[PDB]
Amino acid sequence: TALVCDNGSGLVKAGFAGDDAPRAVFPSIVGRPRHQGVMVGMGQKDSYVGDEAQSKRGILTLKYPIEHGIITNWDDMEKIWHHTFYNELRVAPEEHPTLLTEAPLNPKANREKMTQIMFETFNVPAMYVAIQAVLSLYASGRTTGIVLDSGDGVTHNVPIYEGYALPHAIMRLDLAGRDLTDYLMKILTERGYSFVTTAEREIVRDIKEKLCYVALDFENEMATAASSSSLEKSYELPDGQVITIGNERFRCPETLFQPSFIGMESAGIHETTYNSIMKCDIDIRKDLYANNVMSGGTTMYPGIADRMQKEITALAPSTMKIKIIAPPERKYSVWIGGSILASLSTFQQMWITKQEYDEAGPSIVHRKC
Amino acid sequence: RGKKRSEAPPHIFSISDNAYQYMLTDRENQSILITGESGAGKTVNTKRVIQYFAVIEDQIIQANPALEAFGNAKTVRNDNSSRFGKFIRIHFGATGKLASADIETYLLEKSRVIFQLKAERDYHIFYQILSNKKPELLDMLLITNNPYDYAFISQGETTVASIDDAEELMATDNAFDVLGFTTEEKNSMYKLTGAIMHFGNMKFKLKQREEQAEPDGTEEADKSAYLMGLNSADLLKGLCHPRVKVGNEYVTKGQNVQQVVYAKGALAKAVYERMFNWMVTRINATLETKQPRQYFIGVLDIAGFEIFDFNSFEQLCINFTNEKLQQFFNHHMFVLEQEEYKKEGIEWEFIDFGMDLQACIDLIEKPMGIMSILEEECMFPKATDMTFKAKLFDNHLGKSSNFQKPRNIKGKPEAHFSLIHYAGTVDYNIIGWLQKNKDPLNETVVDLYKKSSLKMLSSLFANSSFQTVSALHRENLNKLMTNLRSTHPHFVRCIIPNETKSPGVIDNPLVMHQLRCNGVLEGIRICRKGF
Amino acid sequence: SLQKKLKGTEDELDKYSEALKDAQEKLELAEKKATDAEADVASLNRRIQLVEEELDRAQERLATALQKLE
Amino acid sequence: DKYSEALKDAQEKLELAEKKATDAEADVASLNRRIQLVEEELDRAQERLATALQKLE
Ligand SMILES: Nc1ncnc2c1ncn2[C@@H]1O[C@H](COP(=O)(O)OP(=O)(O)O)[C@@H](O)[C@H]1O
Ligand SMILES: [Mg+2]
Repeated sequence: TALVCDNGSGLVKAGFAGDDAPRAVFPSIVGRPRHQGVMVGMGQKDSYVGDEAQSKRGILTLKYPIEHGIITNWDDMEKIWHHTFYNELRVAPEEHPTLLTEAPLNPKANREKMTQIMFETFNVPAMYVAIQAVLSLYASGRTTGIVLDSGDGVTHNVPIYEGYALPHAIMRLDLAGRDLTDYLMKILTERGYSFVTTAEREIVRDIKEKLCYVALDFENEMATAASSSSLEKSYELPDGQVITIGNERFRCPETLFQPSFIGMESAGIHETTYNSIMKCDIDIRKDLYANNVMSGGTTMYPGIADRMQKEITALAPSTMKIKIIAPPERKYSVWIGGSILASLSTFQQMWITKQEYDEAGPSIVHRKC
Repeated sequence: RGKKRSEAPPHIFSISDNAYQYMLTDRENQSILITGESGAGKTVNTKRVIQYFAVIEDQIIQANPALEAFGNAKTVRNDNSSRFGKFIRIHFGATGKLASADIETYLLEKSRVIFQLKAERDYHIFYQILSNKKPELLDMLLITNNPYDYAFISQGETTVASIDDAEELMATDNAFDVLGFTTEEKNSMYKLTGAIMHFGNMKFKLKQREEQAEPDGTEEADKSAYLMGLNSADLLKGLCHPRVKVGNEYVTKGQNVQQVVYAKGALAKAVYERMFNWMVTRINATLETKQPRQYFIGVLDIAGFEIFDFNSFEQLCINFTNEKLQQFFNHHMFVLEQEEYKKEGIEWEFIDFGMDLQACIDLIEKPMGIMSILEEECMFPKATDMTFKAKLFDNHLGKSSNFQKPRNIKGKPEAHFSLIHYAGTVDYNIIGWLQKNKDPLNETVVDLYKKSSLKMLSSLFANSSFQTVSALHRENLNKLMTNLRSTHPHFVRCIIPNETKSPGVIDNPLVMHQLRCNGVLEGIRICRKGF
Repeated sequence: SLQKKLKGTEDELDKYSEALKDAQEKLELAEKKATDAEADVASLNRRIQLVEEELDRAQERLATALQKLE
Repeated sequence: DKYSEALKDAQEKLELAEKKATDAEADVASLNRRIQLVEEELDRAQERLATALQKLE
């Protein structure tokens, strides 16, 4: 029973090998107080982590140490590691092999130093970082297809056929989950509300969590909700106010399907995944279209499966069956697959024991994965 | 009353009484090792041996007629064998007058419920309930009285002219009553046993443009639901969308038809097994005691060594269980002879007689051996039968000196891989193994089970890497050997003369096979090669 | 008498507060079922329309193929 | 008096939301019955056009 702990920027999720459900999951916020201490004897904590920190955002500043699949400001991410191991999952690492997760190709130096930091101080027995998509594939029991996890920090595609991780068509994209929230900030300024600070900026992803459904034929649905007041929806902040969101409701997620709104000049996800399809052989396209699997988070938006099916079948020749696999086990499929992989006995020989690292130097992760 | 083992004519009442004497001296538990099953003609031996031991009470047997019905299973060869292990212990205090005897079953064959072999037949109880005799209980149980209607039963032959419970249903019902059962629990047992059949009618369809499974055949699901009381709609729903927790338990969802067909069978198997063990608890209840009983001499009955045609997973499991006890025997006799020869110390040949078996124990169990490969293979995506054997050949051929391949097994269907045990080279074909061991213990239905009749909640309230029969089995066998690790052994065997049942006269074809299988020849091998 | 009158009106306010809280939670559950049902009917309406348009296209493909086959 | 009006308003809004839920669930229950029938007719048409195109070739 080793361990499995996701790295992804949004929600550091911790659990045990084999178990079908992460034992503890919490947002990866790291907080610091932004005002002087006034009631002597508080015994203030000098930093806060996770849902404890999220509890009292009122006097807190929020640093996400994980942006775009790059681990920045390593001090706080180490703090998150420390809080995870001891408080959430509650075992010393000294007696548990550990496995982490990592987006396709983020930088070179990232793993090459992260293995060191988590392998020298925490003194873990053994570790092996596994690229996200291949793990996602295992999680669904399909050993052939294209993965689109789009974990909040980064979105990417891989072609995987008959269990081969065909590298060169890996098509990464930085259309992250958080940036939908950030754009929603700018679109919500227009209806007259304002969300300047950081705490409210955290709230808005919550308000995004429920009220963002992507709709087919964006033009017609847009003019539809413009003409009729049918879908005018309401919601309340933990303030007392109630906020009325109009067509922003379905103008949020469509930044995914076209980035012209956010500005980035890189085609929407459907065109990228079709691209990565068309950058393989003329025989692998027979099956690839059939096993398309969503994964990660940021795809729990209702409808996105169907809209995706429409766009692809329009793009691909209308002689293939594009039936896409979108189980509702999403947002965790990363972790399920990770646990299953840690459960494979043949997998035991793979990862790196302390001896190899000590006698070989840090590069062992890249050299042996 | 003395004559330890080589001072009296050969006789086992002697050795059992010597065990009594050991109890008097060492004050420590003893274990009776009965080889062979009722299929070996044994049943009439410990039924007398136990009374013998009690001499220096009749409630012990009364359990047998009923517990047989859920435990006797007719096989391909040597039919009508109780395939479940029932370790049986009789407690003595420091005094020596019998205070009580509690009974605990070990390593029940949990996979016999579904995917039985076509040639063989299921548990006797199923066909007991089948026969129209006592049709009022069938009226309670809503069964149509036709074996081939249902999926689980239709695998069986259900026509065994040698022995059917048609008469035996009266005796089993009578015992099952007079063992102190209220009528409510009495007919509830029938209710659960029937429902375990009754799932077999469940039928599912593949959802459009999607993956999960919708329920088909509402009426049989509803009859089941009434039979266990719980609502049909929520049951089918908990089938189509099980709940999996998170850091806060949102109602997570996901299934596939194949997974569902596997899982419902898993649930049936688990509920039946736990039902059986609870009946064991009730048998303890009607036999309860309150005297100071602490020192017991235990008789355990185990399935015999199995070698015959067309042997799947089940045979591998049973054989492994049977031979581990021989590992225990070899180590034990080695210990005693070790100290004895030590008193005459000159030089020992080769310590730890147990190595002879360890050489194959590692192959069956030790990580990434054989049993581990099935555990890994069910987990791995797209379980396909042939890939299993491909992996085995890749991993343990030549690398393992006990994993080889047979050739042209004359008339019996082609086995794939073979092992060289001491008792007999074994041949298996691994068809259906991936199906056999996959069994996901769905939670949501388990939690749904609490709001029904007293039995099912009572059974399933008391009590994860997707437990599969292999792991549960290994753990339980380790439990058993632990209980024997904390005891001392002695050995009682049984011999069958012939199928024609002619007493007094030998018939060589059979006895040679049983003697070789039983491992008495292996003990003679140990003595022969050694001091 | 004034204390007795106050205590009876306070108990009436607590009873109305309990009833209001119960009504507010059932209002919230009715609203949640309504928004989920509205979303699911709108999503399924898009899917059935897509399948119906593909059926019309499949009928046109069949009709031209049979004409050319003849 | 304010809580008396609020209780009557809350029960009114409950029935309006539950009526809206009932209408949407009743319509989607009929739509769930229809969608598989139209998909089966599509699968029949797809099988027919595929064999007609093959026979044409
Ligand atoms: N109700 C919701 N609907 C849609 N998306 C959501 C909802 N709740 C959270 N999310 C998104 O899921 C994201 C988490 O995805 P991510 O962190 O990339 O994967 P992981 O958590 O496995 O690392 C959050 O950033 C958030 O934007
Ligand atoms: Mg995350």
